[PDB]
Amino acid sequence: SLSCDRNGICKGSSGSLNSIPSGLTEAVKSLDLSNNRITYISNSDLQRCVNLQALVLTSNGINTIEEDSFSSLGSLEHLDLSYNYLSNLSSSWFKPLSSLTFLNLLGNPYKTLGETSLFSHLTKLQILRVGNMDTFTKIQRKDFAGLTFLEELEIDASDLQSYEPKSLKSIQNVSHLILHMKQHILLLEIFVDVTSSVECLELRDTDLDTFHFSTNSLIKKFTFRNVKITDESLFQVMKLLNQISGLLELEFSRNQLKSVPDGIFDRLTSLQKIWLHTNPWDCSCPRIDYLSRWLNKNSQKEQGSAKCSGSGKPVRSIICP
Ligand SMILES: *[C@@H]1O[C@H](CO)[C@@H](O)[C@H](O)[C@H]1NC(C)=O
Repeated sequence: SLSCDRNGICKGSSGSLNSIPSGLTEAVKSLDLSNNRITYISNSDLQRCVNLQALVLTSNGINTIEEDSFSSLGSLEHLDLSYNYLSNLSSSWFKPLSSLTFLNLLGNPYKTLGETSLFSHLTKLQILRVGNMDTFTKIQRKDFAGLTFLEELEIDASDLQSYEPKSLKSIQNVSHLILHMKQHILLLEIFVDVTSSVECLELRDTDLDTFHFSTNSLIKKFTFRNVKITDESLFQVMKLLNQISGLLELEFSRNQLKSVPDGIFDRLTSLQKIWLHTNPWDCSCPRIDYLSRWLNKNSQKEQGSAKCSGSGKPVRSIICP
């Protein structure tokens, strides 16, 4: 069914709706129909909701949205179409939504964002999430056109195969950029386009085997999550990090790290904080000597407490002769 409170906040509580409820009026201020069985949105469904501020359609089976389905939604600020079955995106959907501050299109099976810029006029957008884990393979220069200031941009480009240079270059500022990408071949391509516009960069799922590194970066924090790394690739990645003059925070937690090359952190003189926890550190002595000693010398940098595999003792508590 669909229950609305006195304030116009409506929710599709039970998962049984086969389509958007009929008869919605100008009184509806929020519509959350997540986890239902909607598969199609027609032009008339939301035609009277001129005061709708949030539309959440997460996890439905939507595969078709008629061209002008959102025409009357000029008051819309939050739109979530995440995890549906949209194989292609239409710029006409976003044309009437200039007030948007949050847009989530994550989890839909589209290969690219389309042949037409989708966000050219979303001048108030703060959070944008696009991509998917298995089908998204290309990023084009026309994507993101129009976007100048963003608080958070999340791109799941797990299967990214192509990246048109300067695609991300047009955005003047992005506070937090999260990039999911399995391969590293396009990493430096993307890096040069965002080094001067991103404050916090987060790289997820990347296989860094065989990665090699050979300006005025403004990145202040770099986070790695679920990346595949080794002493050799960590050294190459550090060559890149060593070049970021103002790098203040480095998050290396959750990357299945077992060790680090001796002296790996010696050139990060401007670093203020480092995260090394949630990693199965091999605290056998010869191997862990550098890291244990480094944590004690730079006693104020570690955030959280890195622990040893097996014993679970703090890495900094290990002393090798
Ligand atoms: C998406 O649009 C492209 C270009 O028209 C088309 O080739 C593709 O089949 C569409 N995806 C599907 C199957 O919905």
